[PDB]
Amino acid sequence: KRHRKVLRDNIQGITKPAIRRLARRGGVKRISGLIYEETRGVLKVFLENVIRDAVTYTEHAKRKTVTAMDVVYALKRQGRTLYGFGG
Amino acid sequence: VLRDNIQGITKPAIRRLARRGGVKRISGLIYEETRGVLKVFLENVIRDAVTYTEHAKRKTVTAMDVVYALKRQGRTLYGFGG
Amino acid sequence: KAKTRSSRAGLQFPVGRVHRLLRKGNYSERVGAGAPVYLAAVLEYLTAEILELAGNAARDNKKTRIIPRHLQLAIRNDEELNKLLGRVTIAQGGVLPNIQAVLLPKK
Amino acid sequence: KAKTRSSRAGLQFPVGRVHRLLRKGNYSERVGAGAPVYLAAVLEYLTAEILELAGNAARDNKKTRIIPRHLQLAIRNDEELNKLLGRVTIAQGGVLPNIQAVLLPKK
Amino acid sequence: RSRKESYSVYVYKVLKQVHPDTGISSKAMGIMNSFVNDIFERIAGEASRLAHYNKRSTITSREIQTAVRLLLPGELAKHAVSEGTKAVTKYTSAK
Amino acid sequence: RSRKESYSVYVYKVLKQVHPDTGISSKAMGIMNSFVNDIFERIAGEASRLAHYNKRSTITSREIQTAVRLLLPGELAKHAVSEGTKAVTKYTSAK
Amino acid sequence: PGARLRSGRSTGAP
Amino acid sequence: PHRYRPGTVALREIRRYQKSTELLIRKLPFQRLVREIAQDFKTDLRFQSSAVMALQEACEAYLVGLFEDTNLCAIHAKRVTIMPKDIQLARRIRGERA
Amino acid sequence: PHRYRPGTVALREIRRYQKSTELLIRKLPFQRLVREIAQDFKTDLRFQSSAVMALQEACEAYLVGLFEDTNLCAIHAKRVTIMPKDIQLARRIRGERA
DNA sequence: ATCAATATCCACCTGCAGATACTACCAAAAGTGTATTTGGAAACTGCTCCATCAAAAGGCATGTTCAGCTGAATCAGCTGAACATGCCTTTTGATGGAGCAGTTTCCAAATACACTTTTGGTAGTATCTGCAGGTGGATATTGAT
DNA sequence: ATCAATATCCACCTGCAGATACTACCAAAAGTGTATTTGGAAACTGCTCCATCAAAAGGCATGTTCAGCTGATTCAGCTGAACATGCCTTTTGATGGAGCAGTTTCCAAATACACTTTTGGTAGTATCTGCAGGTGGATATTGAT
Ligand SMILES: O=C(O)c1ccc(P(c2ccccc2)c2ccccc2)cc1
Ligand SMILES: [Au+]
Ligand SMILES: [Mg+2]
Repeated sequence: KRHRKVLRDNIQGITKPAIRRLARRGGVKRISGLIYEETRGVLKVFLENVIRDAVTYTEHAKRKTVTAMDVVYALKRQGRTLYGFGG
Repeated sequence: VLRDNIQGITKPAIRRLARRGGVKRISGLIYEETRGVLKVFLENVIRDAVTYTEHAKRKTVTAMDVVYALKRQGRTLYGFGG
Repeated sequence: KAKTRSSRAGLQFPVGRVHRLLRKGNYSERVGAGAPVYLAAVLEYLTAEILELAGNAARDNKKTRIIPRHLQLAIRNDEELNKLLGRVTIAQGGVLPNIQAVLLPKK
Repeated sequence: KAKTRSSRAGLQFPVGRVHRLLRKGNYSERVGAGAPVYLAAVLEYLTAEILELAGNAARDNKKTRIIPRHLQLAIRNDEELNKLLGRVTIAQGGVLPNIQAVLLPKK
Repeated sequence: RSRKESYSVYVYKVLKQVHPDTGISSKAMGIMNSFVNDIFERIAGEASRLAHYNKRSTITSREIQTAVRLLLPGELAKHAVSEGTKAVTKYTSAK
Repeated sequence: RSRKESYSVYVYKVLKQVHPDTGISSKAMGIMNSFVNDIFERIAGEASRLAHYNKRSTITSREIQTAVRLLLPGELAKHAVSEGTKAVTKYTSAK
Repeated sequence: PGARLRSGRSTGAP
Repeated sequence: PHRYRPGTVALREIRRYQKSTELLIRKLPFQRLVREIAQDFKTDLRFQSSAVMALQEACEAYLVGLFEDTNLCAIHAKRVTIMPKDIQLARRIRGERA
Repeated sequence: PHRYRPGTVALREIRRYQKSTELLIRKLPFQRLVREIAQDFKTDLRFQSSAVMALQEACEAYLVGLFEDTNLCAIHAKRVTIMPKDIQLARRIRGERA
């Protein structure tokens, strides 16, 4: 077949400018240079937790495809209830 | 020599709570601020408890009324049933 | 002479549907005749409250079509809807304009 | 002729009671044969874990009777039990000895 | 093409009652849908528990009503209780 | 004068397996009761949701196991899943 | 063969 | 004439109260405060003994937690004295208001 | 040549991003990061495109919320610059950590 | 307080993307209107345990003295903002390929249900004892000198 | 340093509150035997997800420059910690009855069934239209001087 291209270091696609923008929406005026790496770490932890729960629902359903509903159920469990994607 | 029930929560008692919380030094404004927070906490829990009482057509607030109220206010308590 | 329980009760919200969802959701063994009517009415009340305020946010922003931003402005500017929905995220809602005073310039 | 579902499953926790509490609980219309076995085993495991570590805490205070203080010490001193019970108050548990370093006297 | 059902039809009626010249995007409708399912579950859930807490096997308007007093804040509860007490009393005395 | 059920008898047995010389206070036993009832509700709760999400009328070992994976941290989940599979094994192998 | 804890202690034997 | 320096008894109280589990508010003042607040919701109300104890347990655990978070906010600002703004910031980030 | 003083463009950006609702992380990078983390839990996973958008909407709303709390922590320490210790204190008080 | 660089506002002006609004249309669900089941409000009463109230007991209100903390003022080093410049990667919008969700039909296990047989678990009770006080005397800690 | 005041620590003691242990009674778990419901196994869709690629805005990286923020230093004044007493409030221990909860009784209310009718979904079609994105040109804000 083709087998997937290897995925490494994708956390670095969360660029300094993208984090500045998120900080601005959150009302931040000045940013220490150390904030970018600290934000990537906090983001990885948050995604790993939500994906681990979403994939657990995917596997329980005996599916290979993660649905919007799997993510929505994982976010609800995590107390980060999301409107706009069903349920 | 009569005073509010809230002031029954005295400086030395609030000072003991802080101490179990690992506080070394306390501004004098803390005592009134703490009484404020305490009132709100008890308001919010006693409201929900009493709503449980009324639903059960009772005139006595049970431990269960309180435990059920604490649970839904996200302060689950262990050791009084449920 | 088929009347919907909605029309009997004077509600836009479907009492039928709500009775069923209470049935299939395993909330209790049995569901009273009152329950669905009361619930459909509360849900209808709340959606009317939100659409009133979001309607106003649409009109304020010189718009005819309510978008998620208008629902976010409506909910976040209302003390009670904000508390009811304090642990909810509205996709494409954004945030309220709010700058901490110390961050503004000059003396 | 009668053997408890517990004695078959190798458990101290009551498989029969758990089965009934699942029925009278409106969790689902029906209940697989295993579900109450598993559930009762999980609850027995977690009970053993906590009574293990609480026993240790009891012994460490030169004590042979577990009290709430011993339960609080066991739970809050274990990363995993502490997370599982993060939003829970053990009545009469007090807190862990913890003084922030900057509050210690200079010499 | 499996019939997947929503509260759209009823949300749009209520939109037209309160703001007769106003539209709603499908996203906004998506949110209004999430909002109805969410408050439904929260109220049904409180009611479920409330009944179990009182060794009852029936959810009546009385369990819904208490659930609304527990879930909604002050004024929304007041008004919500009115519309539900009304809608019932009417539904009863419309037979 | 009516029967007030608890898990006390079972907590006391598991205590004797784990710490044979060790006793337990009335208040400590009340906390252990609260504990079992709480984890009971959390796990049944997730199982109920799992079944409802998958349009199933039935909570099996599989819904309990997924519920445990969602609710227990790391090593607690691992060990709990293994105690649960083991007890279902032993019970299926019992004439 | 009873209940195995994380510490590596068991629950007796039969 | 021997006098302990500021903070030396404070530390001793910290060590003492973190070691114990006794309720730290007097029972009767608390009971009175419960009954007052409750009166505003339903009158002629009775309370089980255990109901009031449940409330005091929950309420003291809550305040002790809040003082810990408050202490971190004070220490954050390079102080060792807790102030209203420290309680207020702890409540804000916990999502108890604002 | 004429320069804005430090902070003038930062305030311009706060006003602009607080007015808008667009996702602020690039779509493709964020999708790769989702696929990487998911792949490390389970190989041979696919995603509904709406799953990834749901994750992205949930991640941005979380980080925005966290930066508001972090900013309150910097301002409580009498700074205007957020530092790691502000995020850490926010997360500790949110009970996202011990 | 003057001036110029540059951001911001607002009113026009498009072309769709996405909204609204027909259908016809049908399939599932809601409704109807007896046949059957039963849960819960009703009424009664007993016996807990809650409110009250009067001696026993330490905890708290108080005012004074000053240790040391908070916050103000100042300053220099250097971090982080702004911005210009160069160009890599994301966005966008196709096309083709298939993996896999999602349906719909037989059922042989699997679990519910109705009834009977059995006993584990509860509530009185009835003993047993872990440990919270208390005392004595050694040593450690703190703060004066 | 020394010197003393007070706090803390460990051994031993012992009364009884609060455990563990024991018994008979019955609610609720298990046993058996039909009565229903389900959740794969097979076998097909079309949906929609992966992939790959081409062309071009659009945002990213990096290096330079200096404004001004952070945090170190110093210091004065005020604000909390400590402490010595007695009185006032709480804690303790001993009675009347409110009301919880035990329980049985019967009907108003909810289920079960199987009809008939209607709503709400969707697919398809067209049919409309709000507004995003663009472009000038008039107006506001900022920062040098
Ligand atoms: O999650 C916590 O429990 C937590 C506690 C304290 C702090 P602040 C902190 C600052 C000074 C003394 C003590 C703590 C901090 C963290 C990193 C570097 C510098 C200061 C942060 C987090
Ligand atoms: Au900090
Ligand atoms: Mg990998």
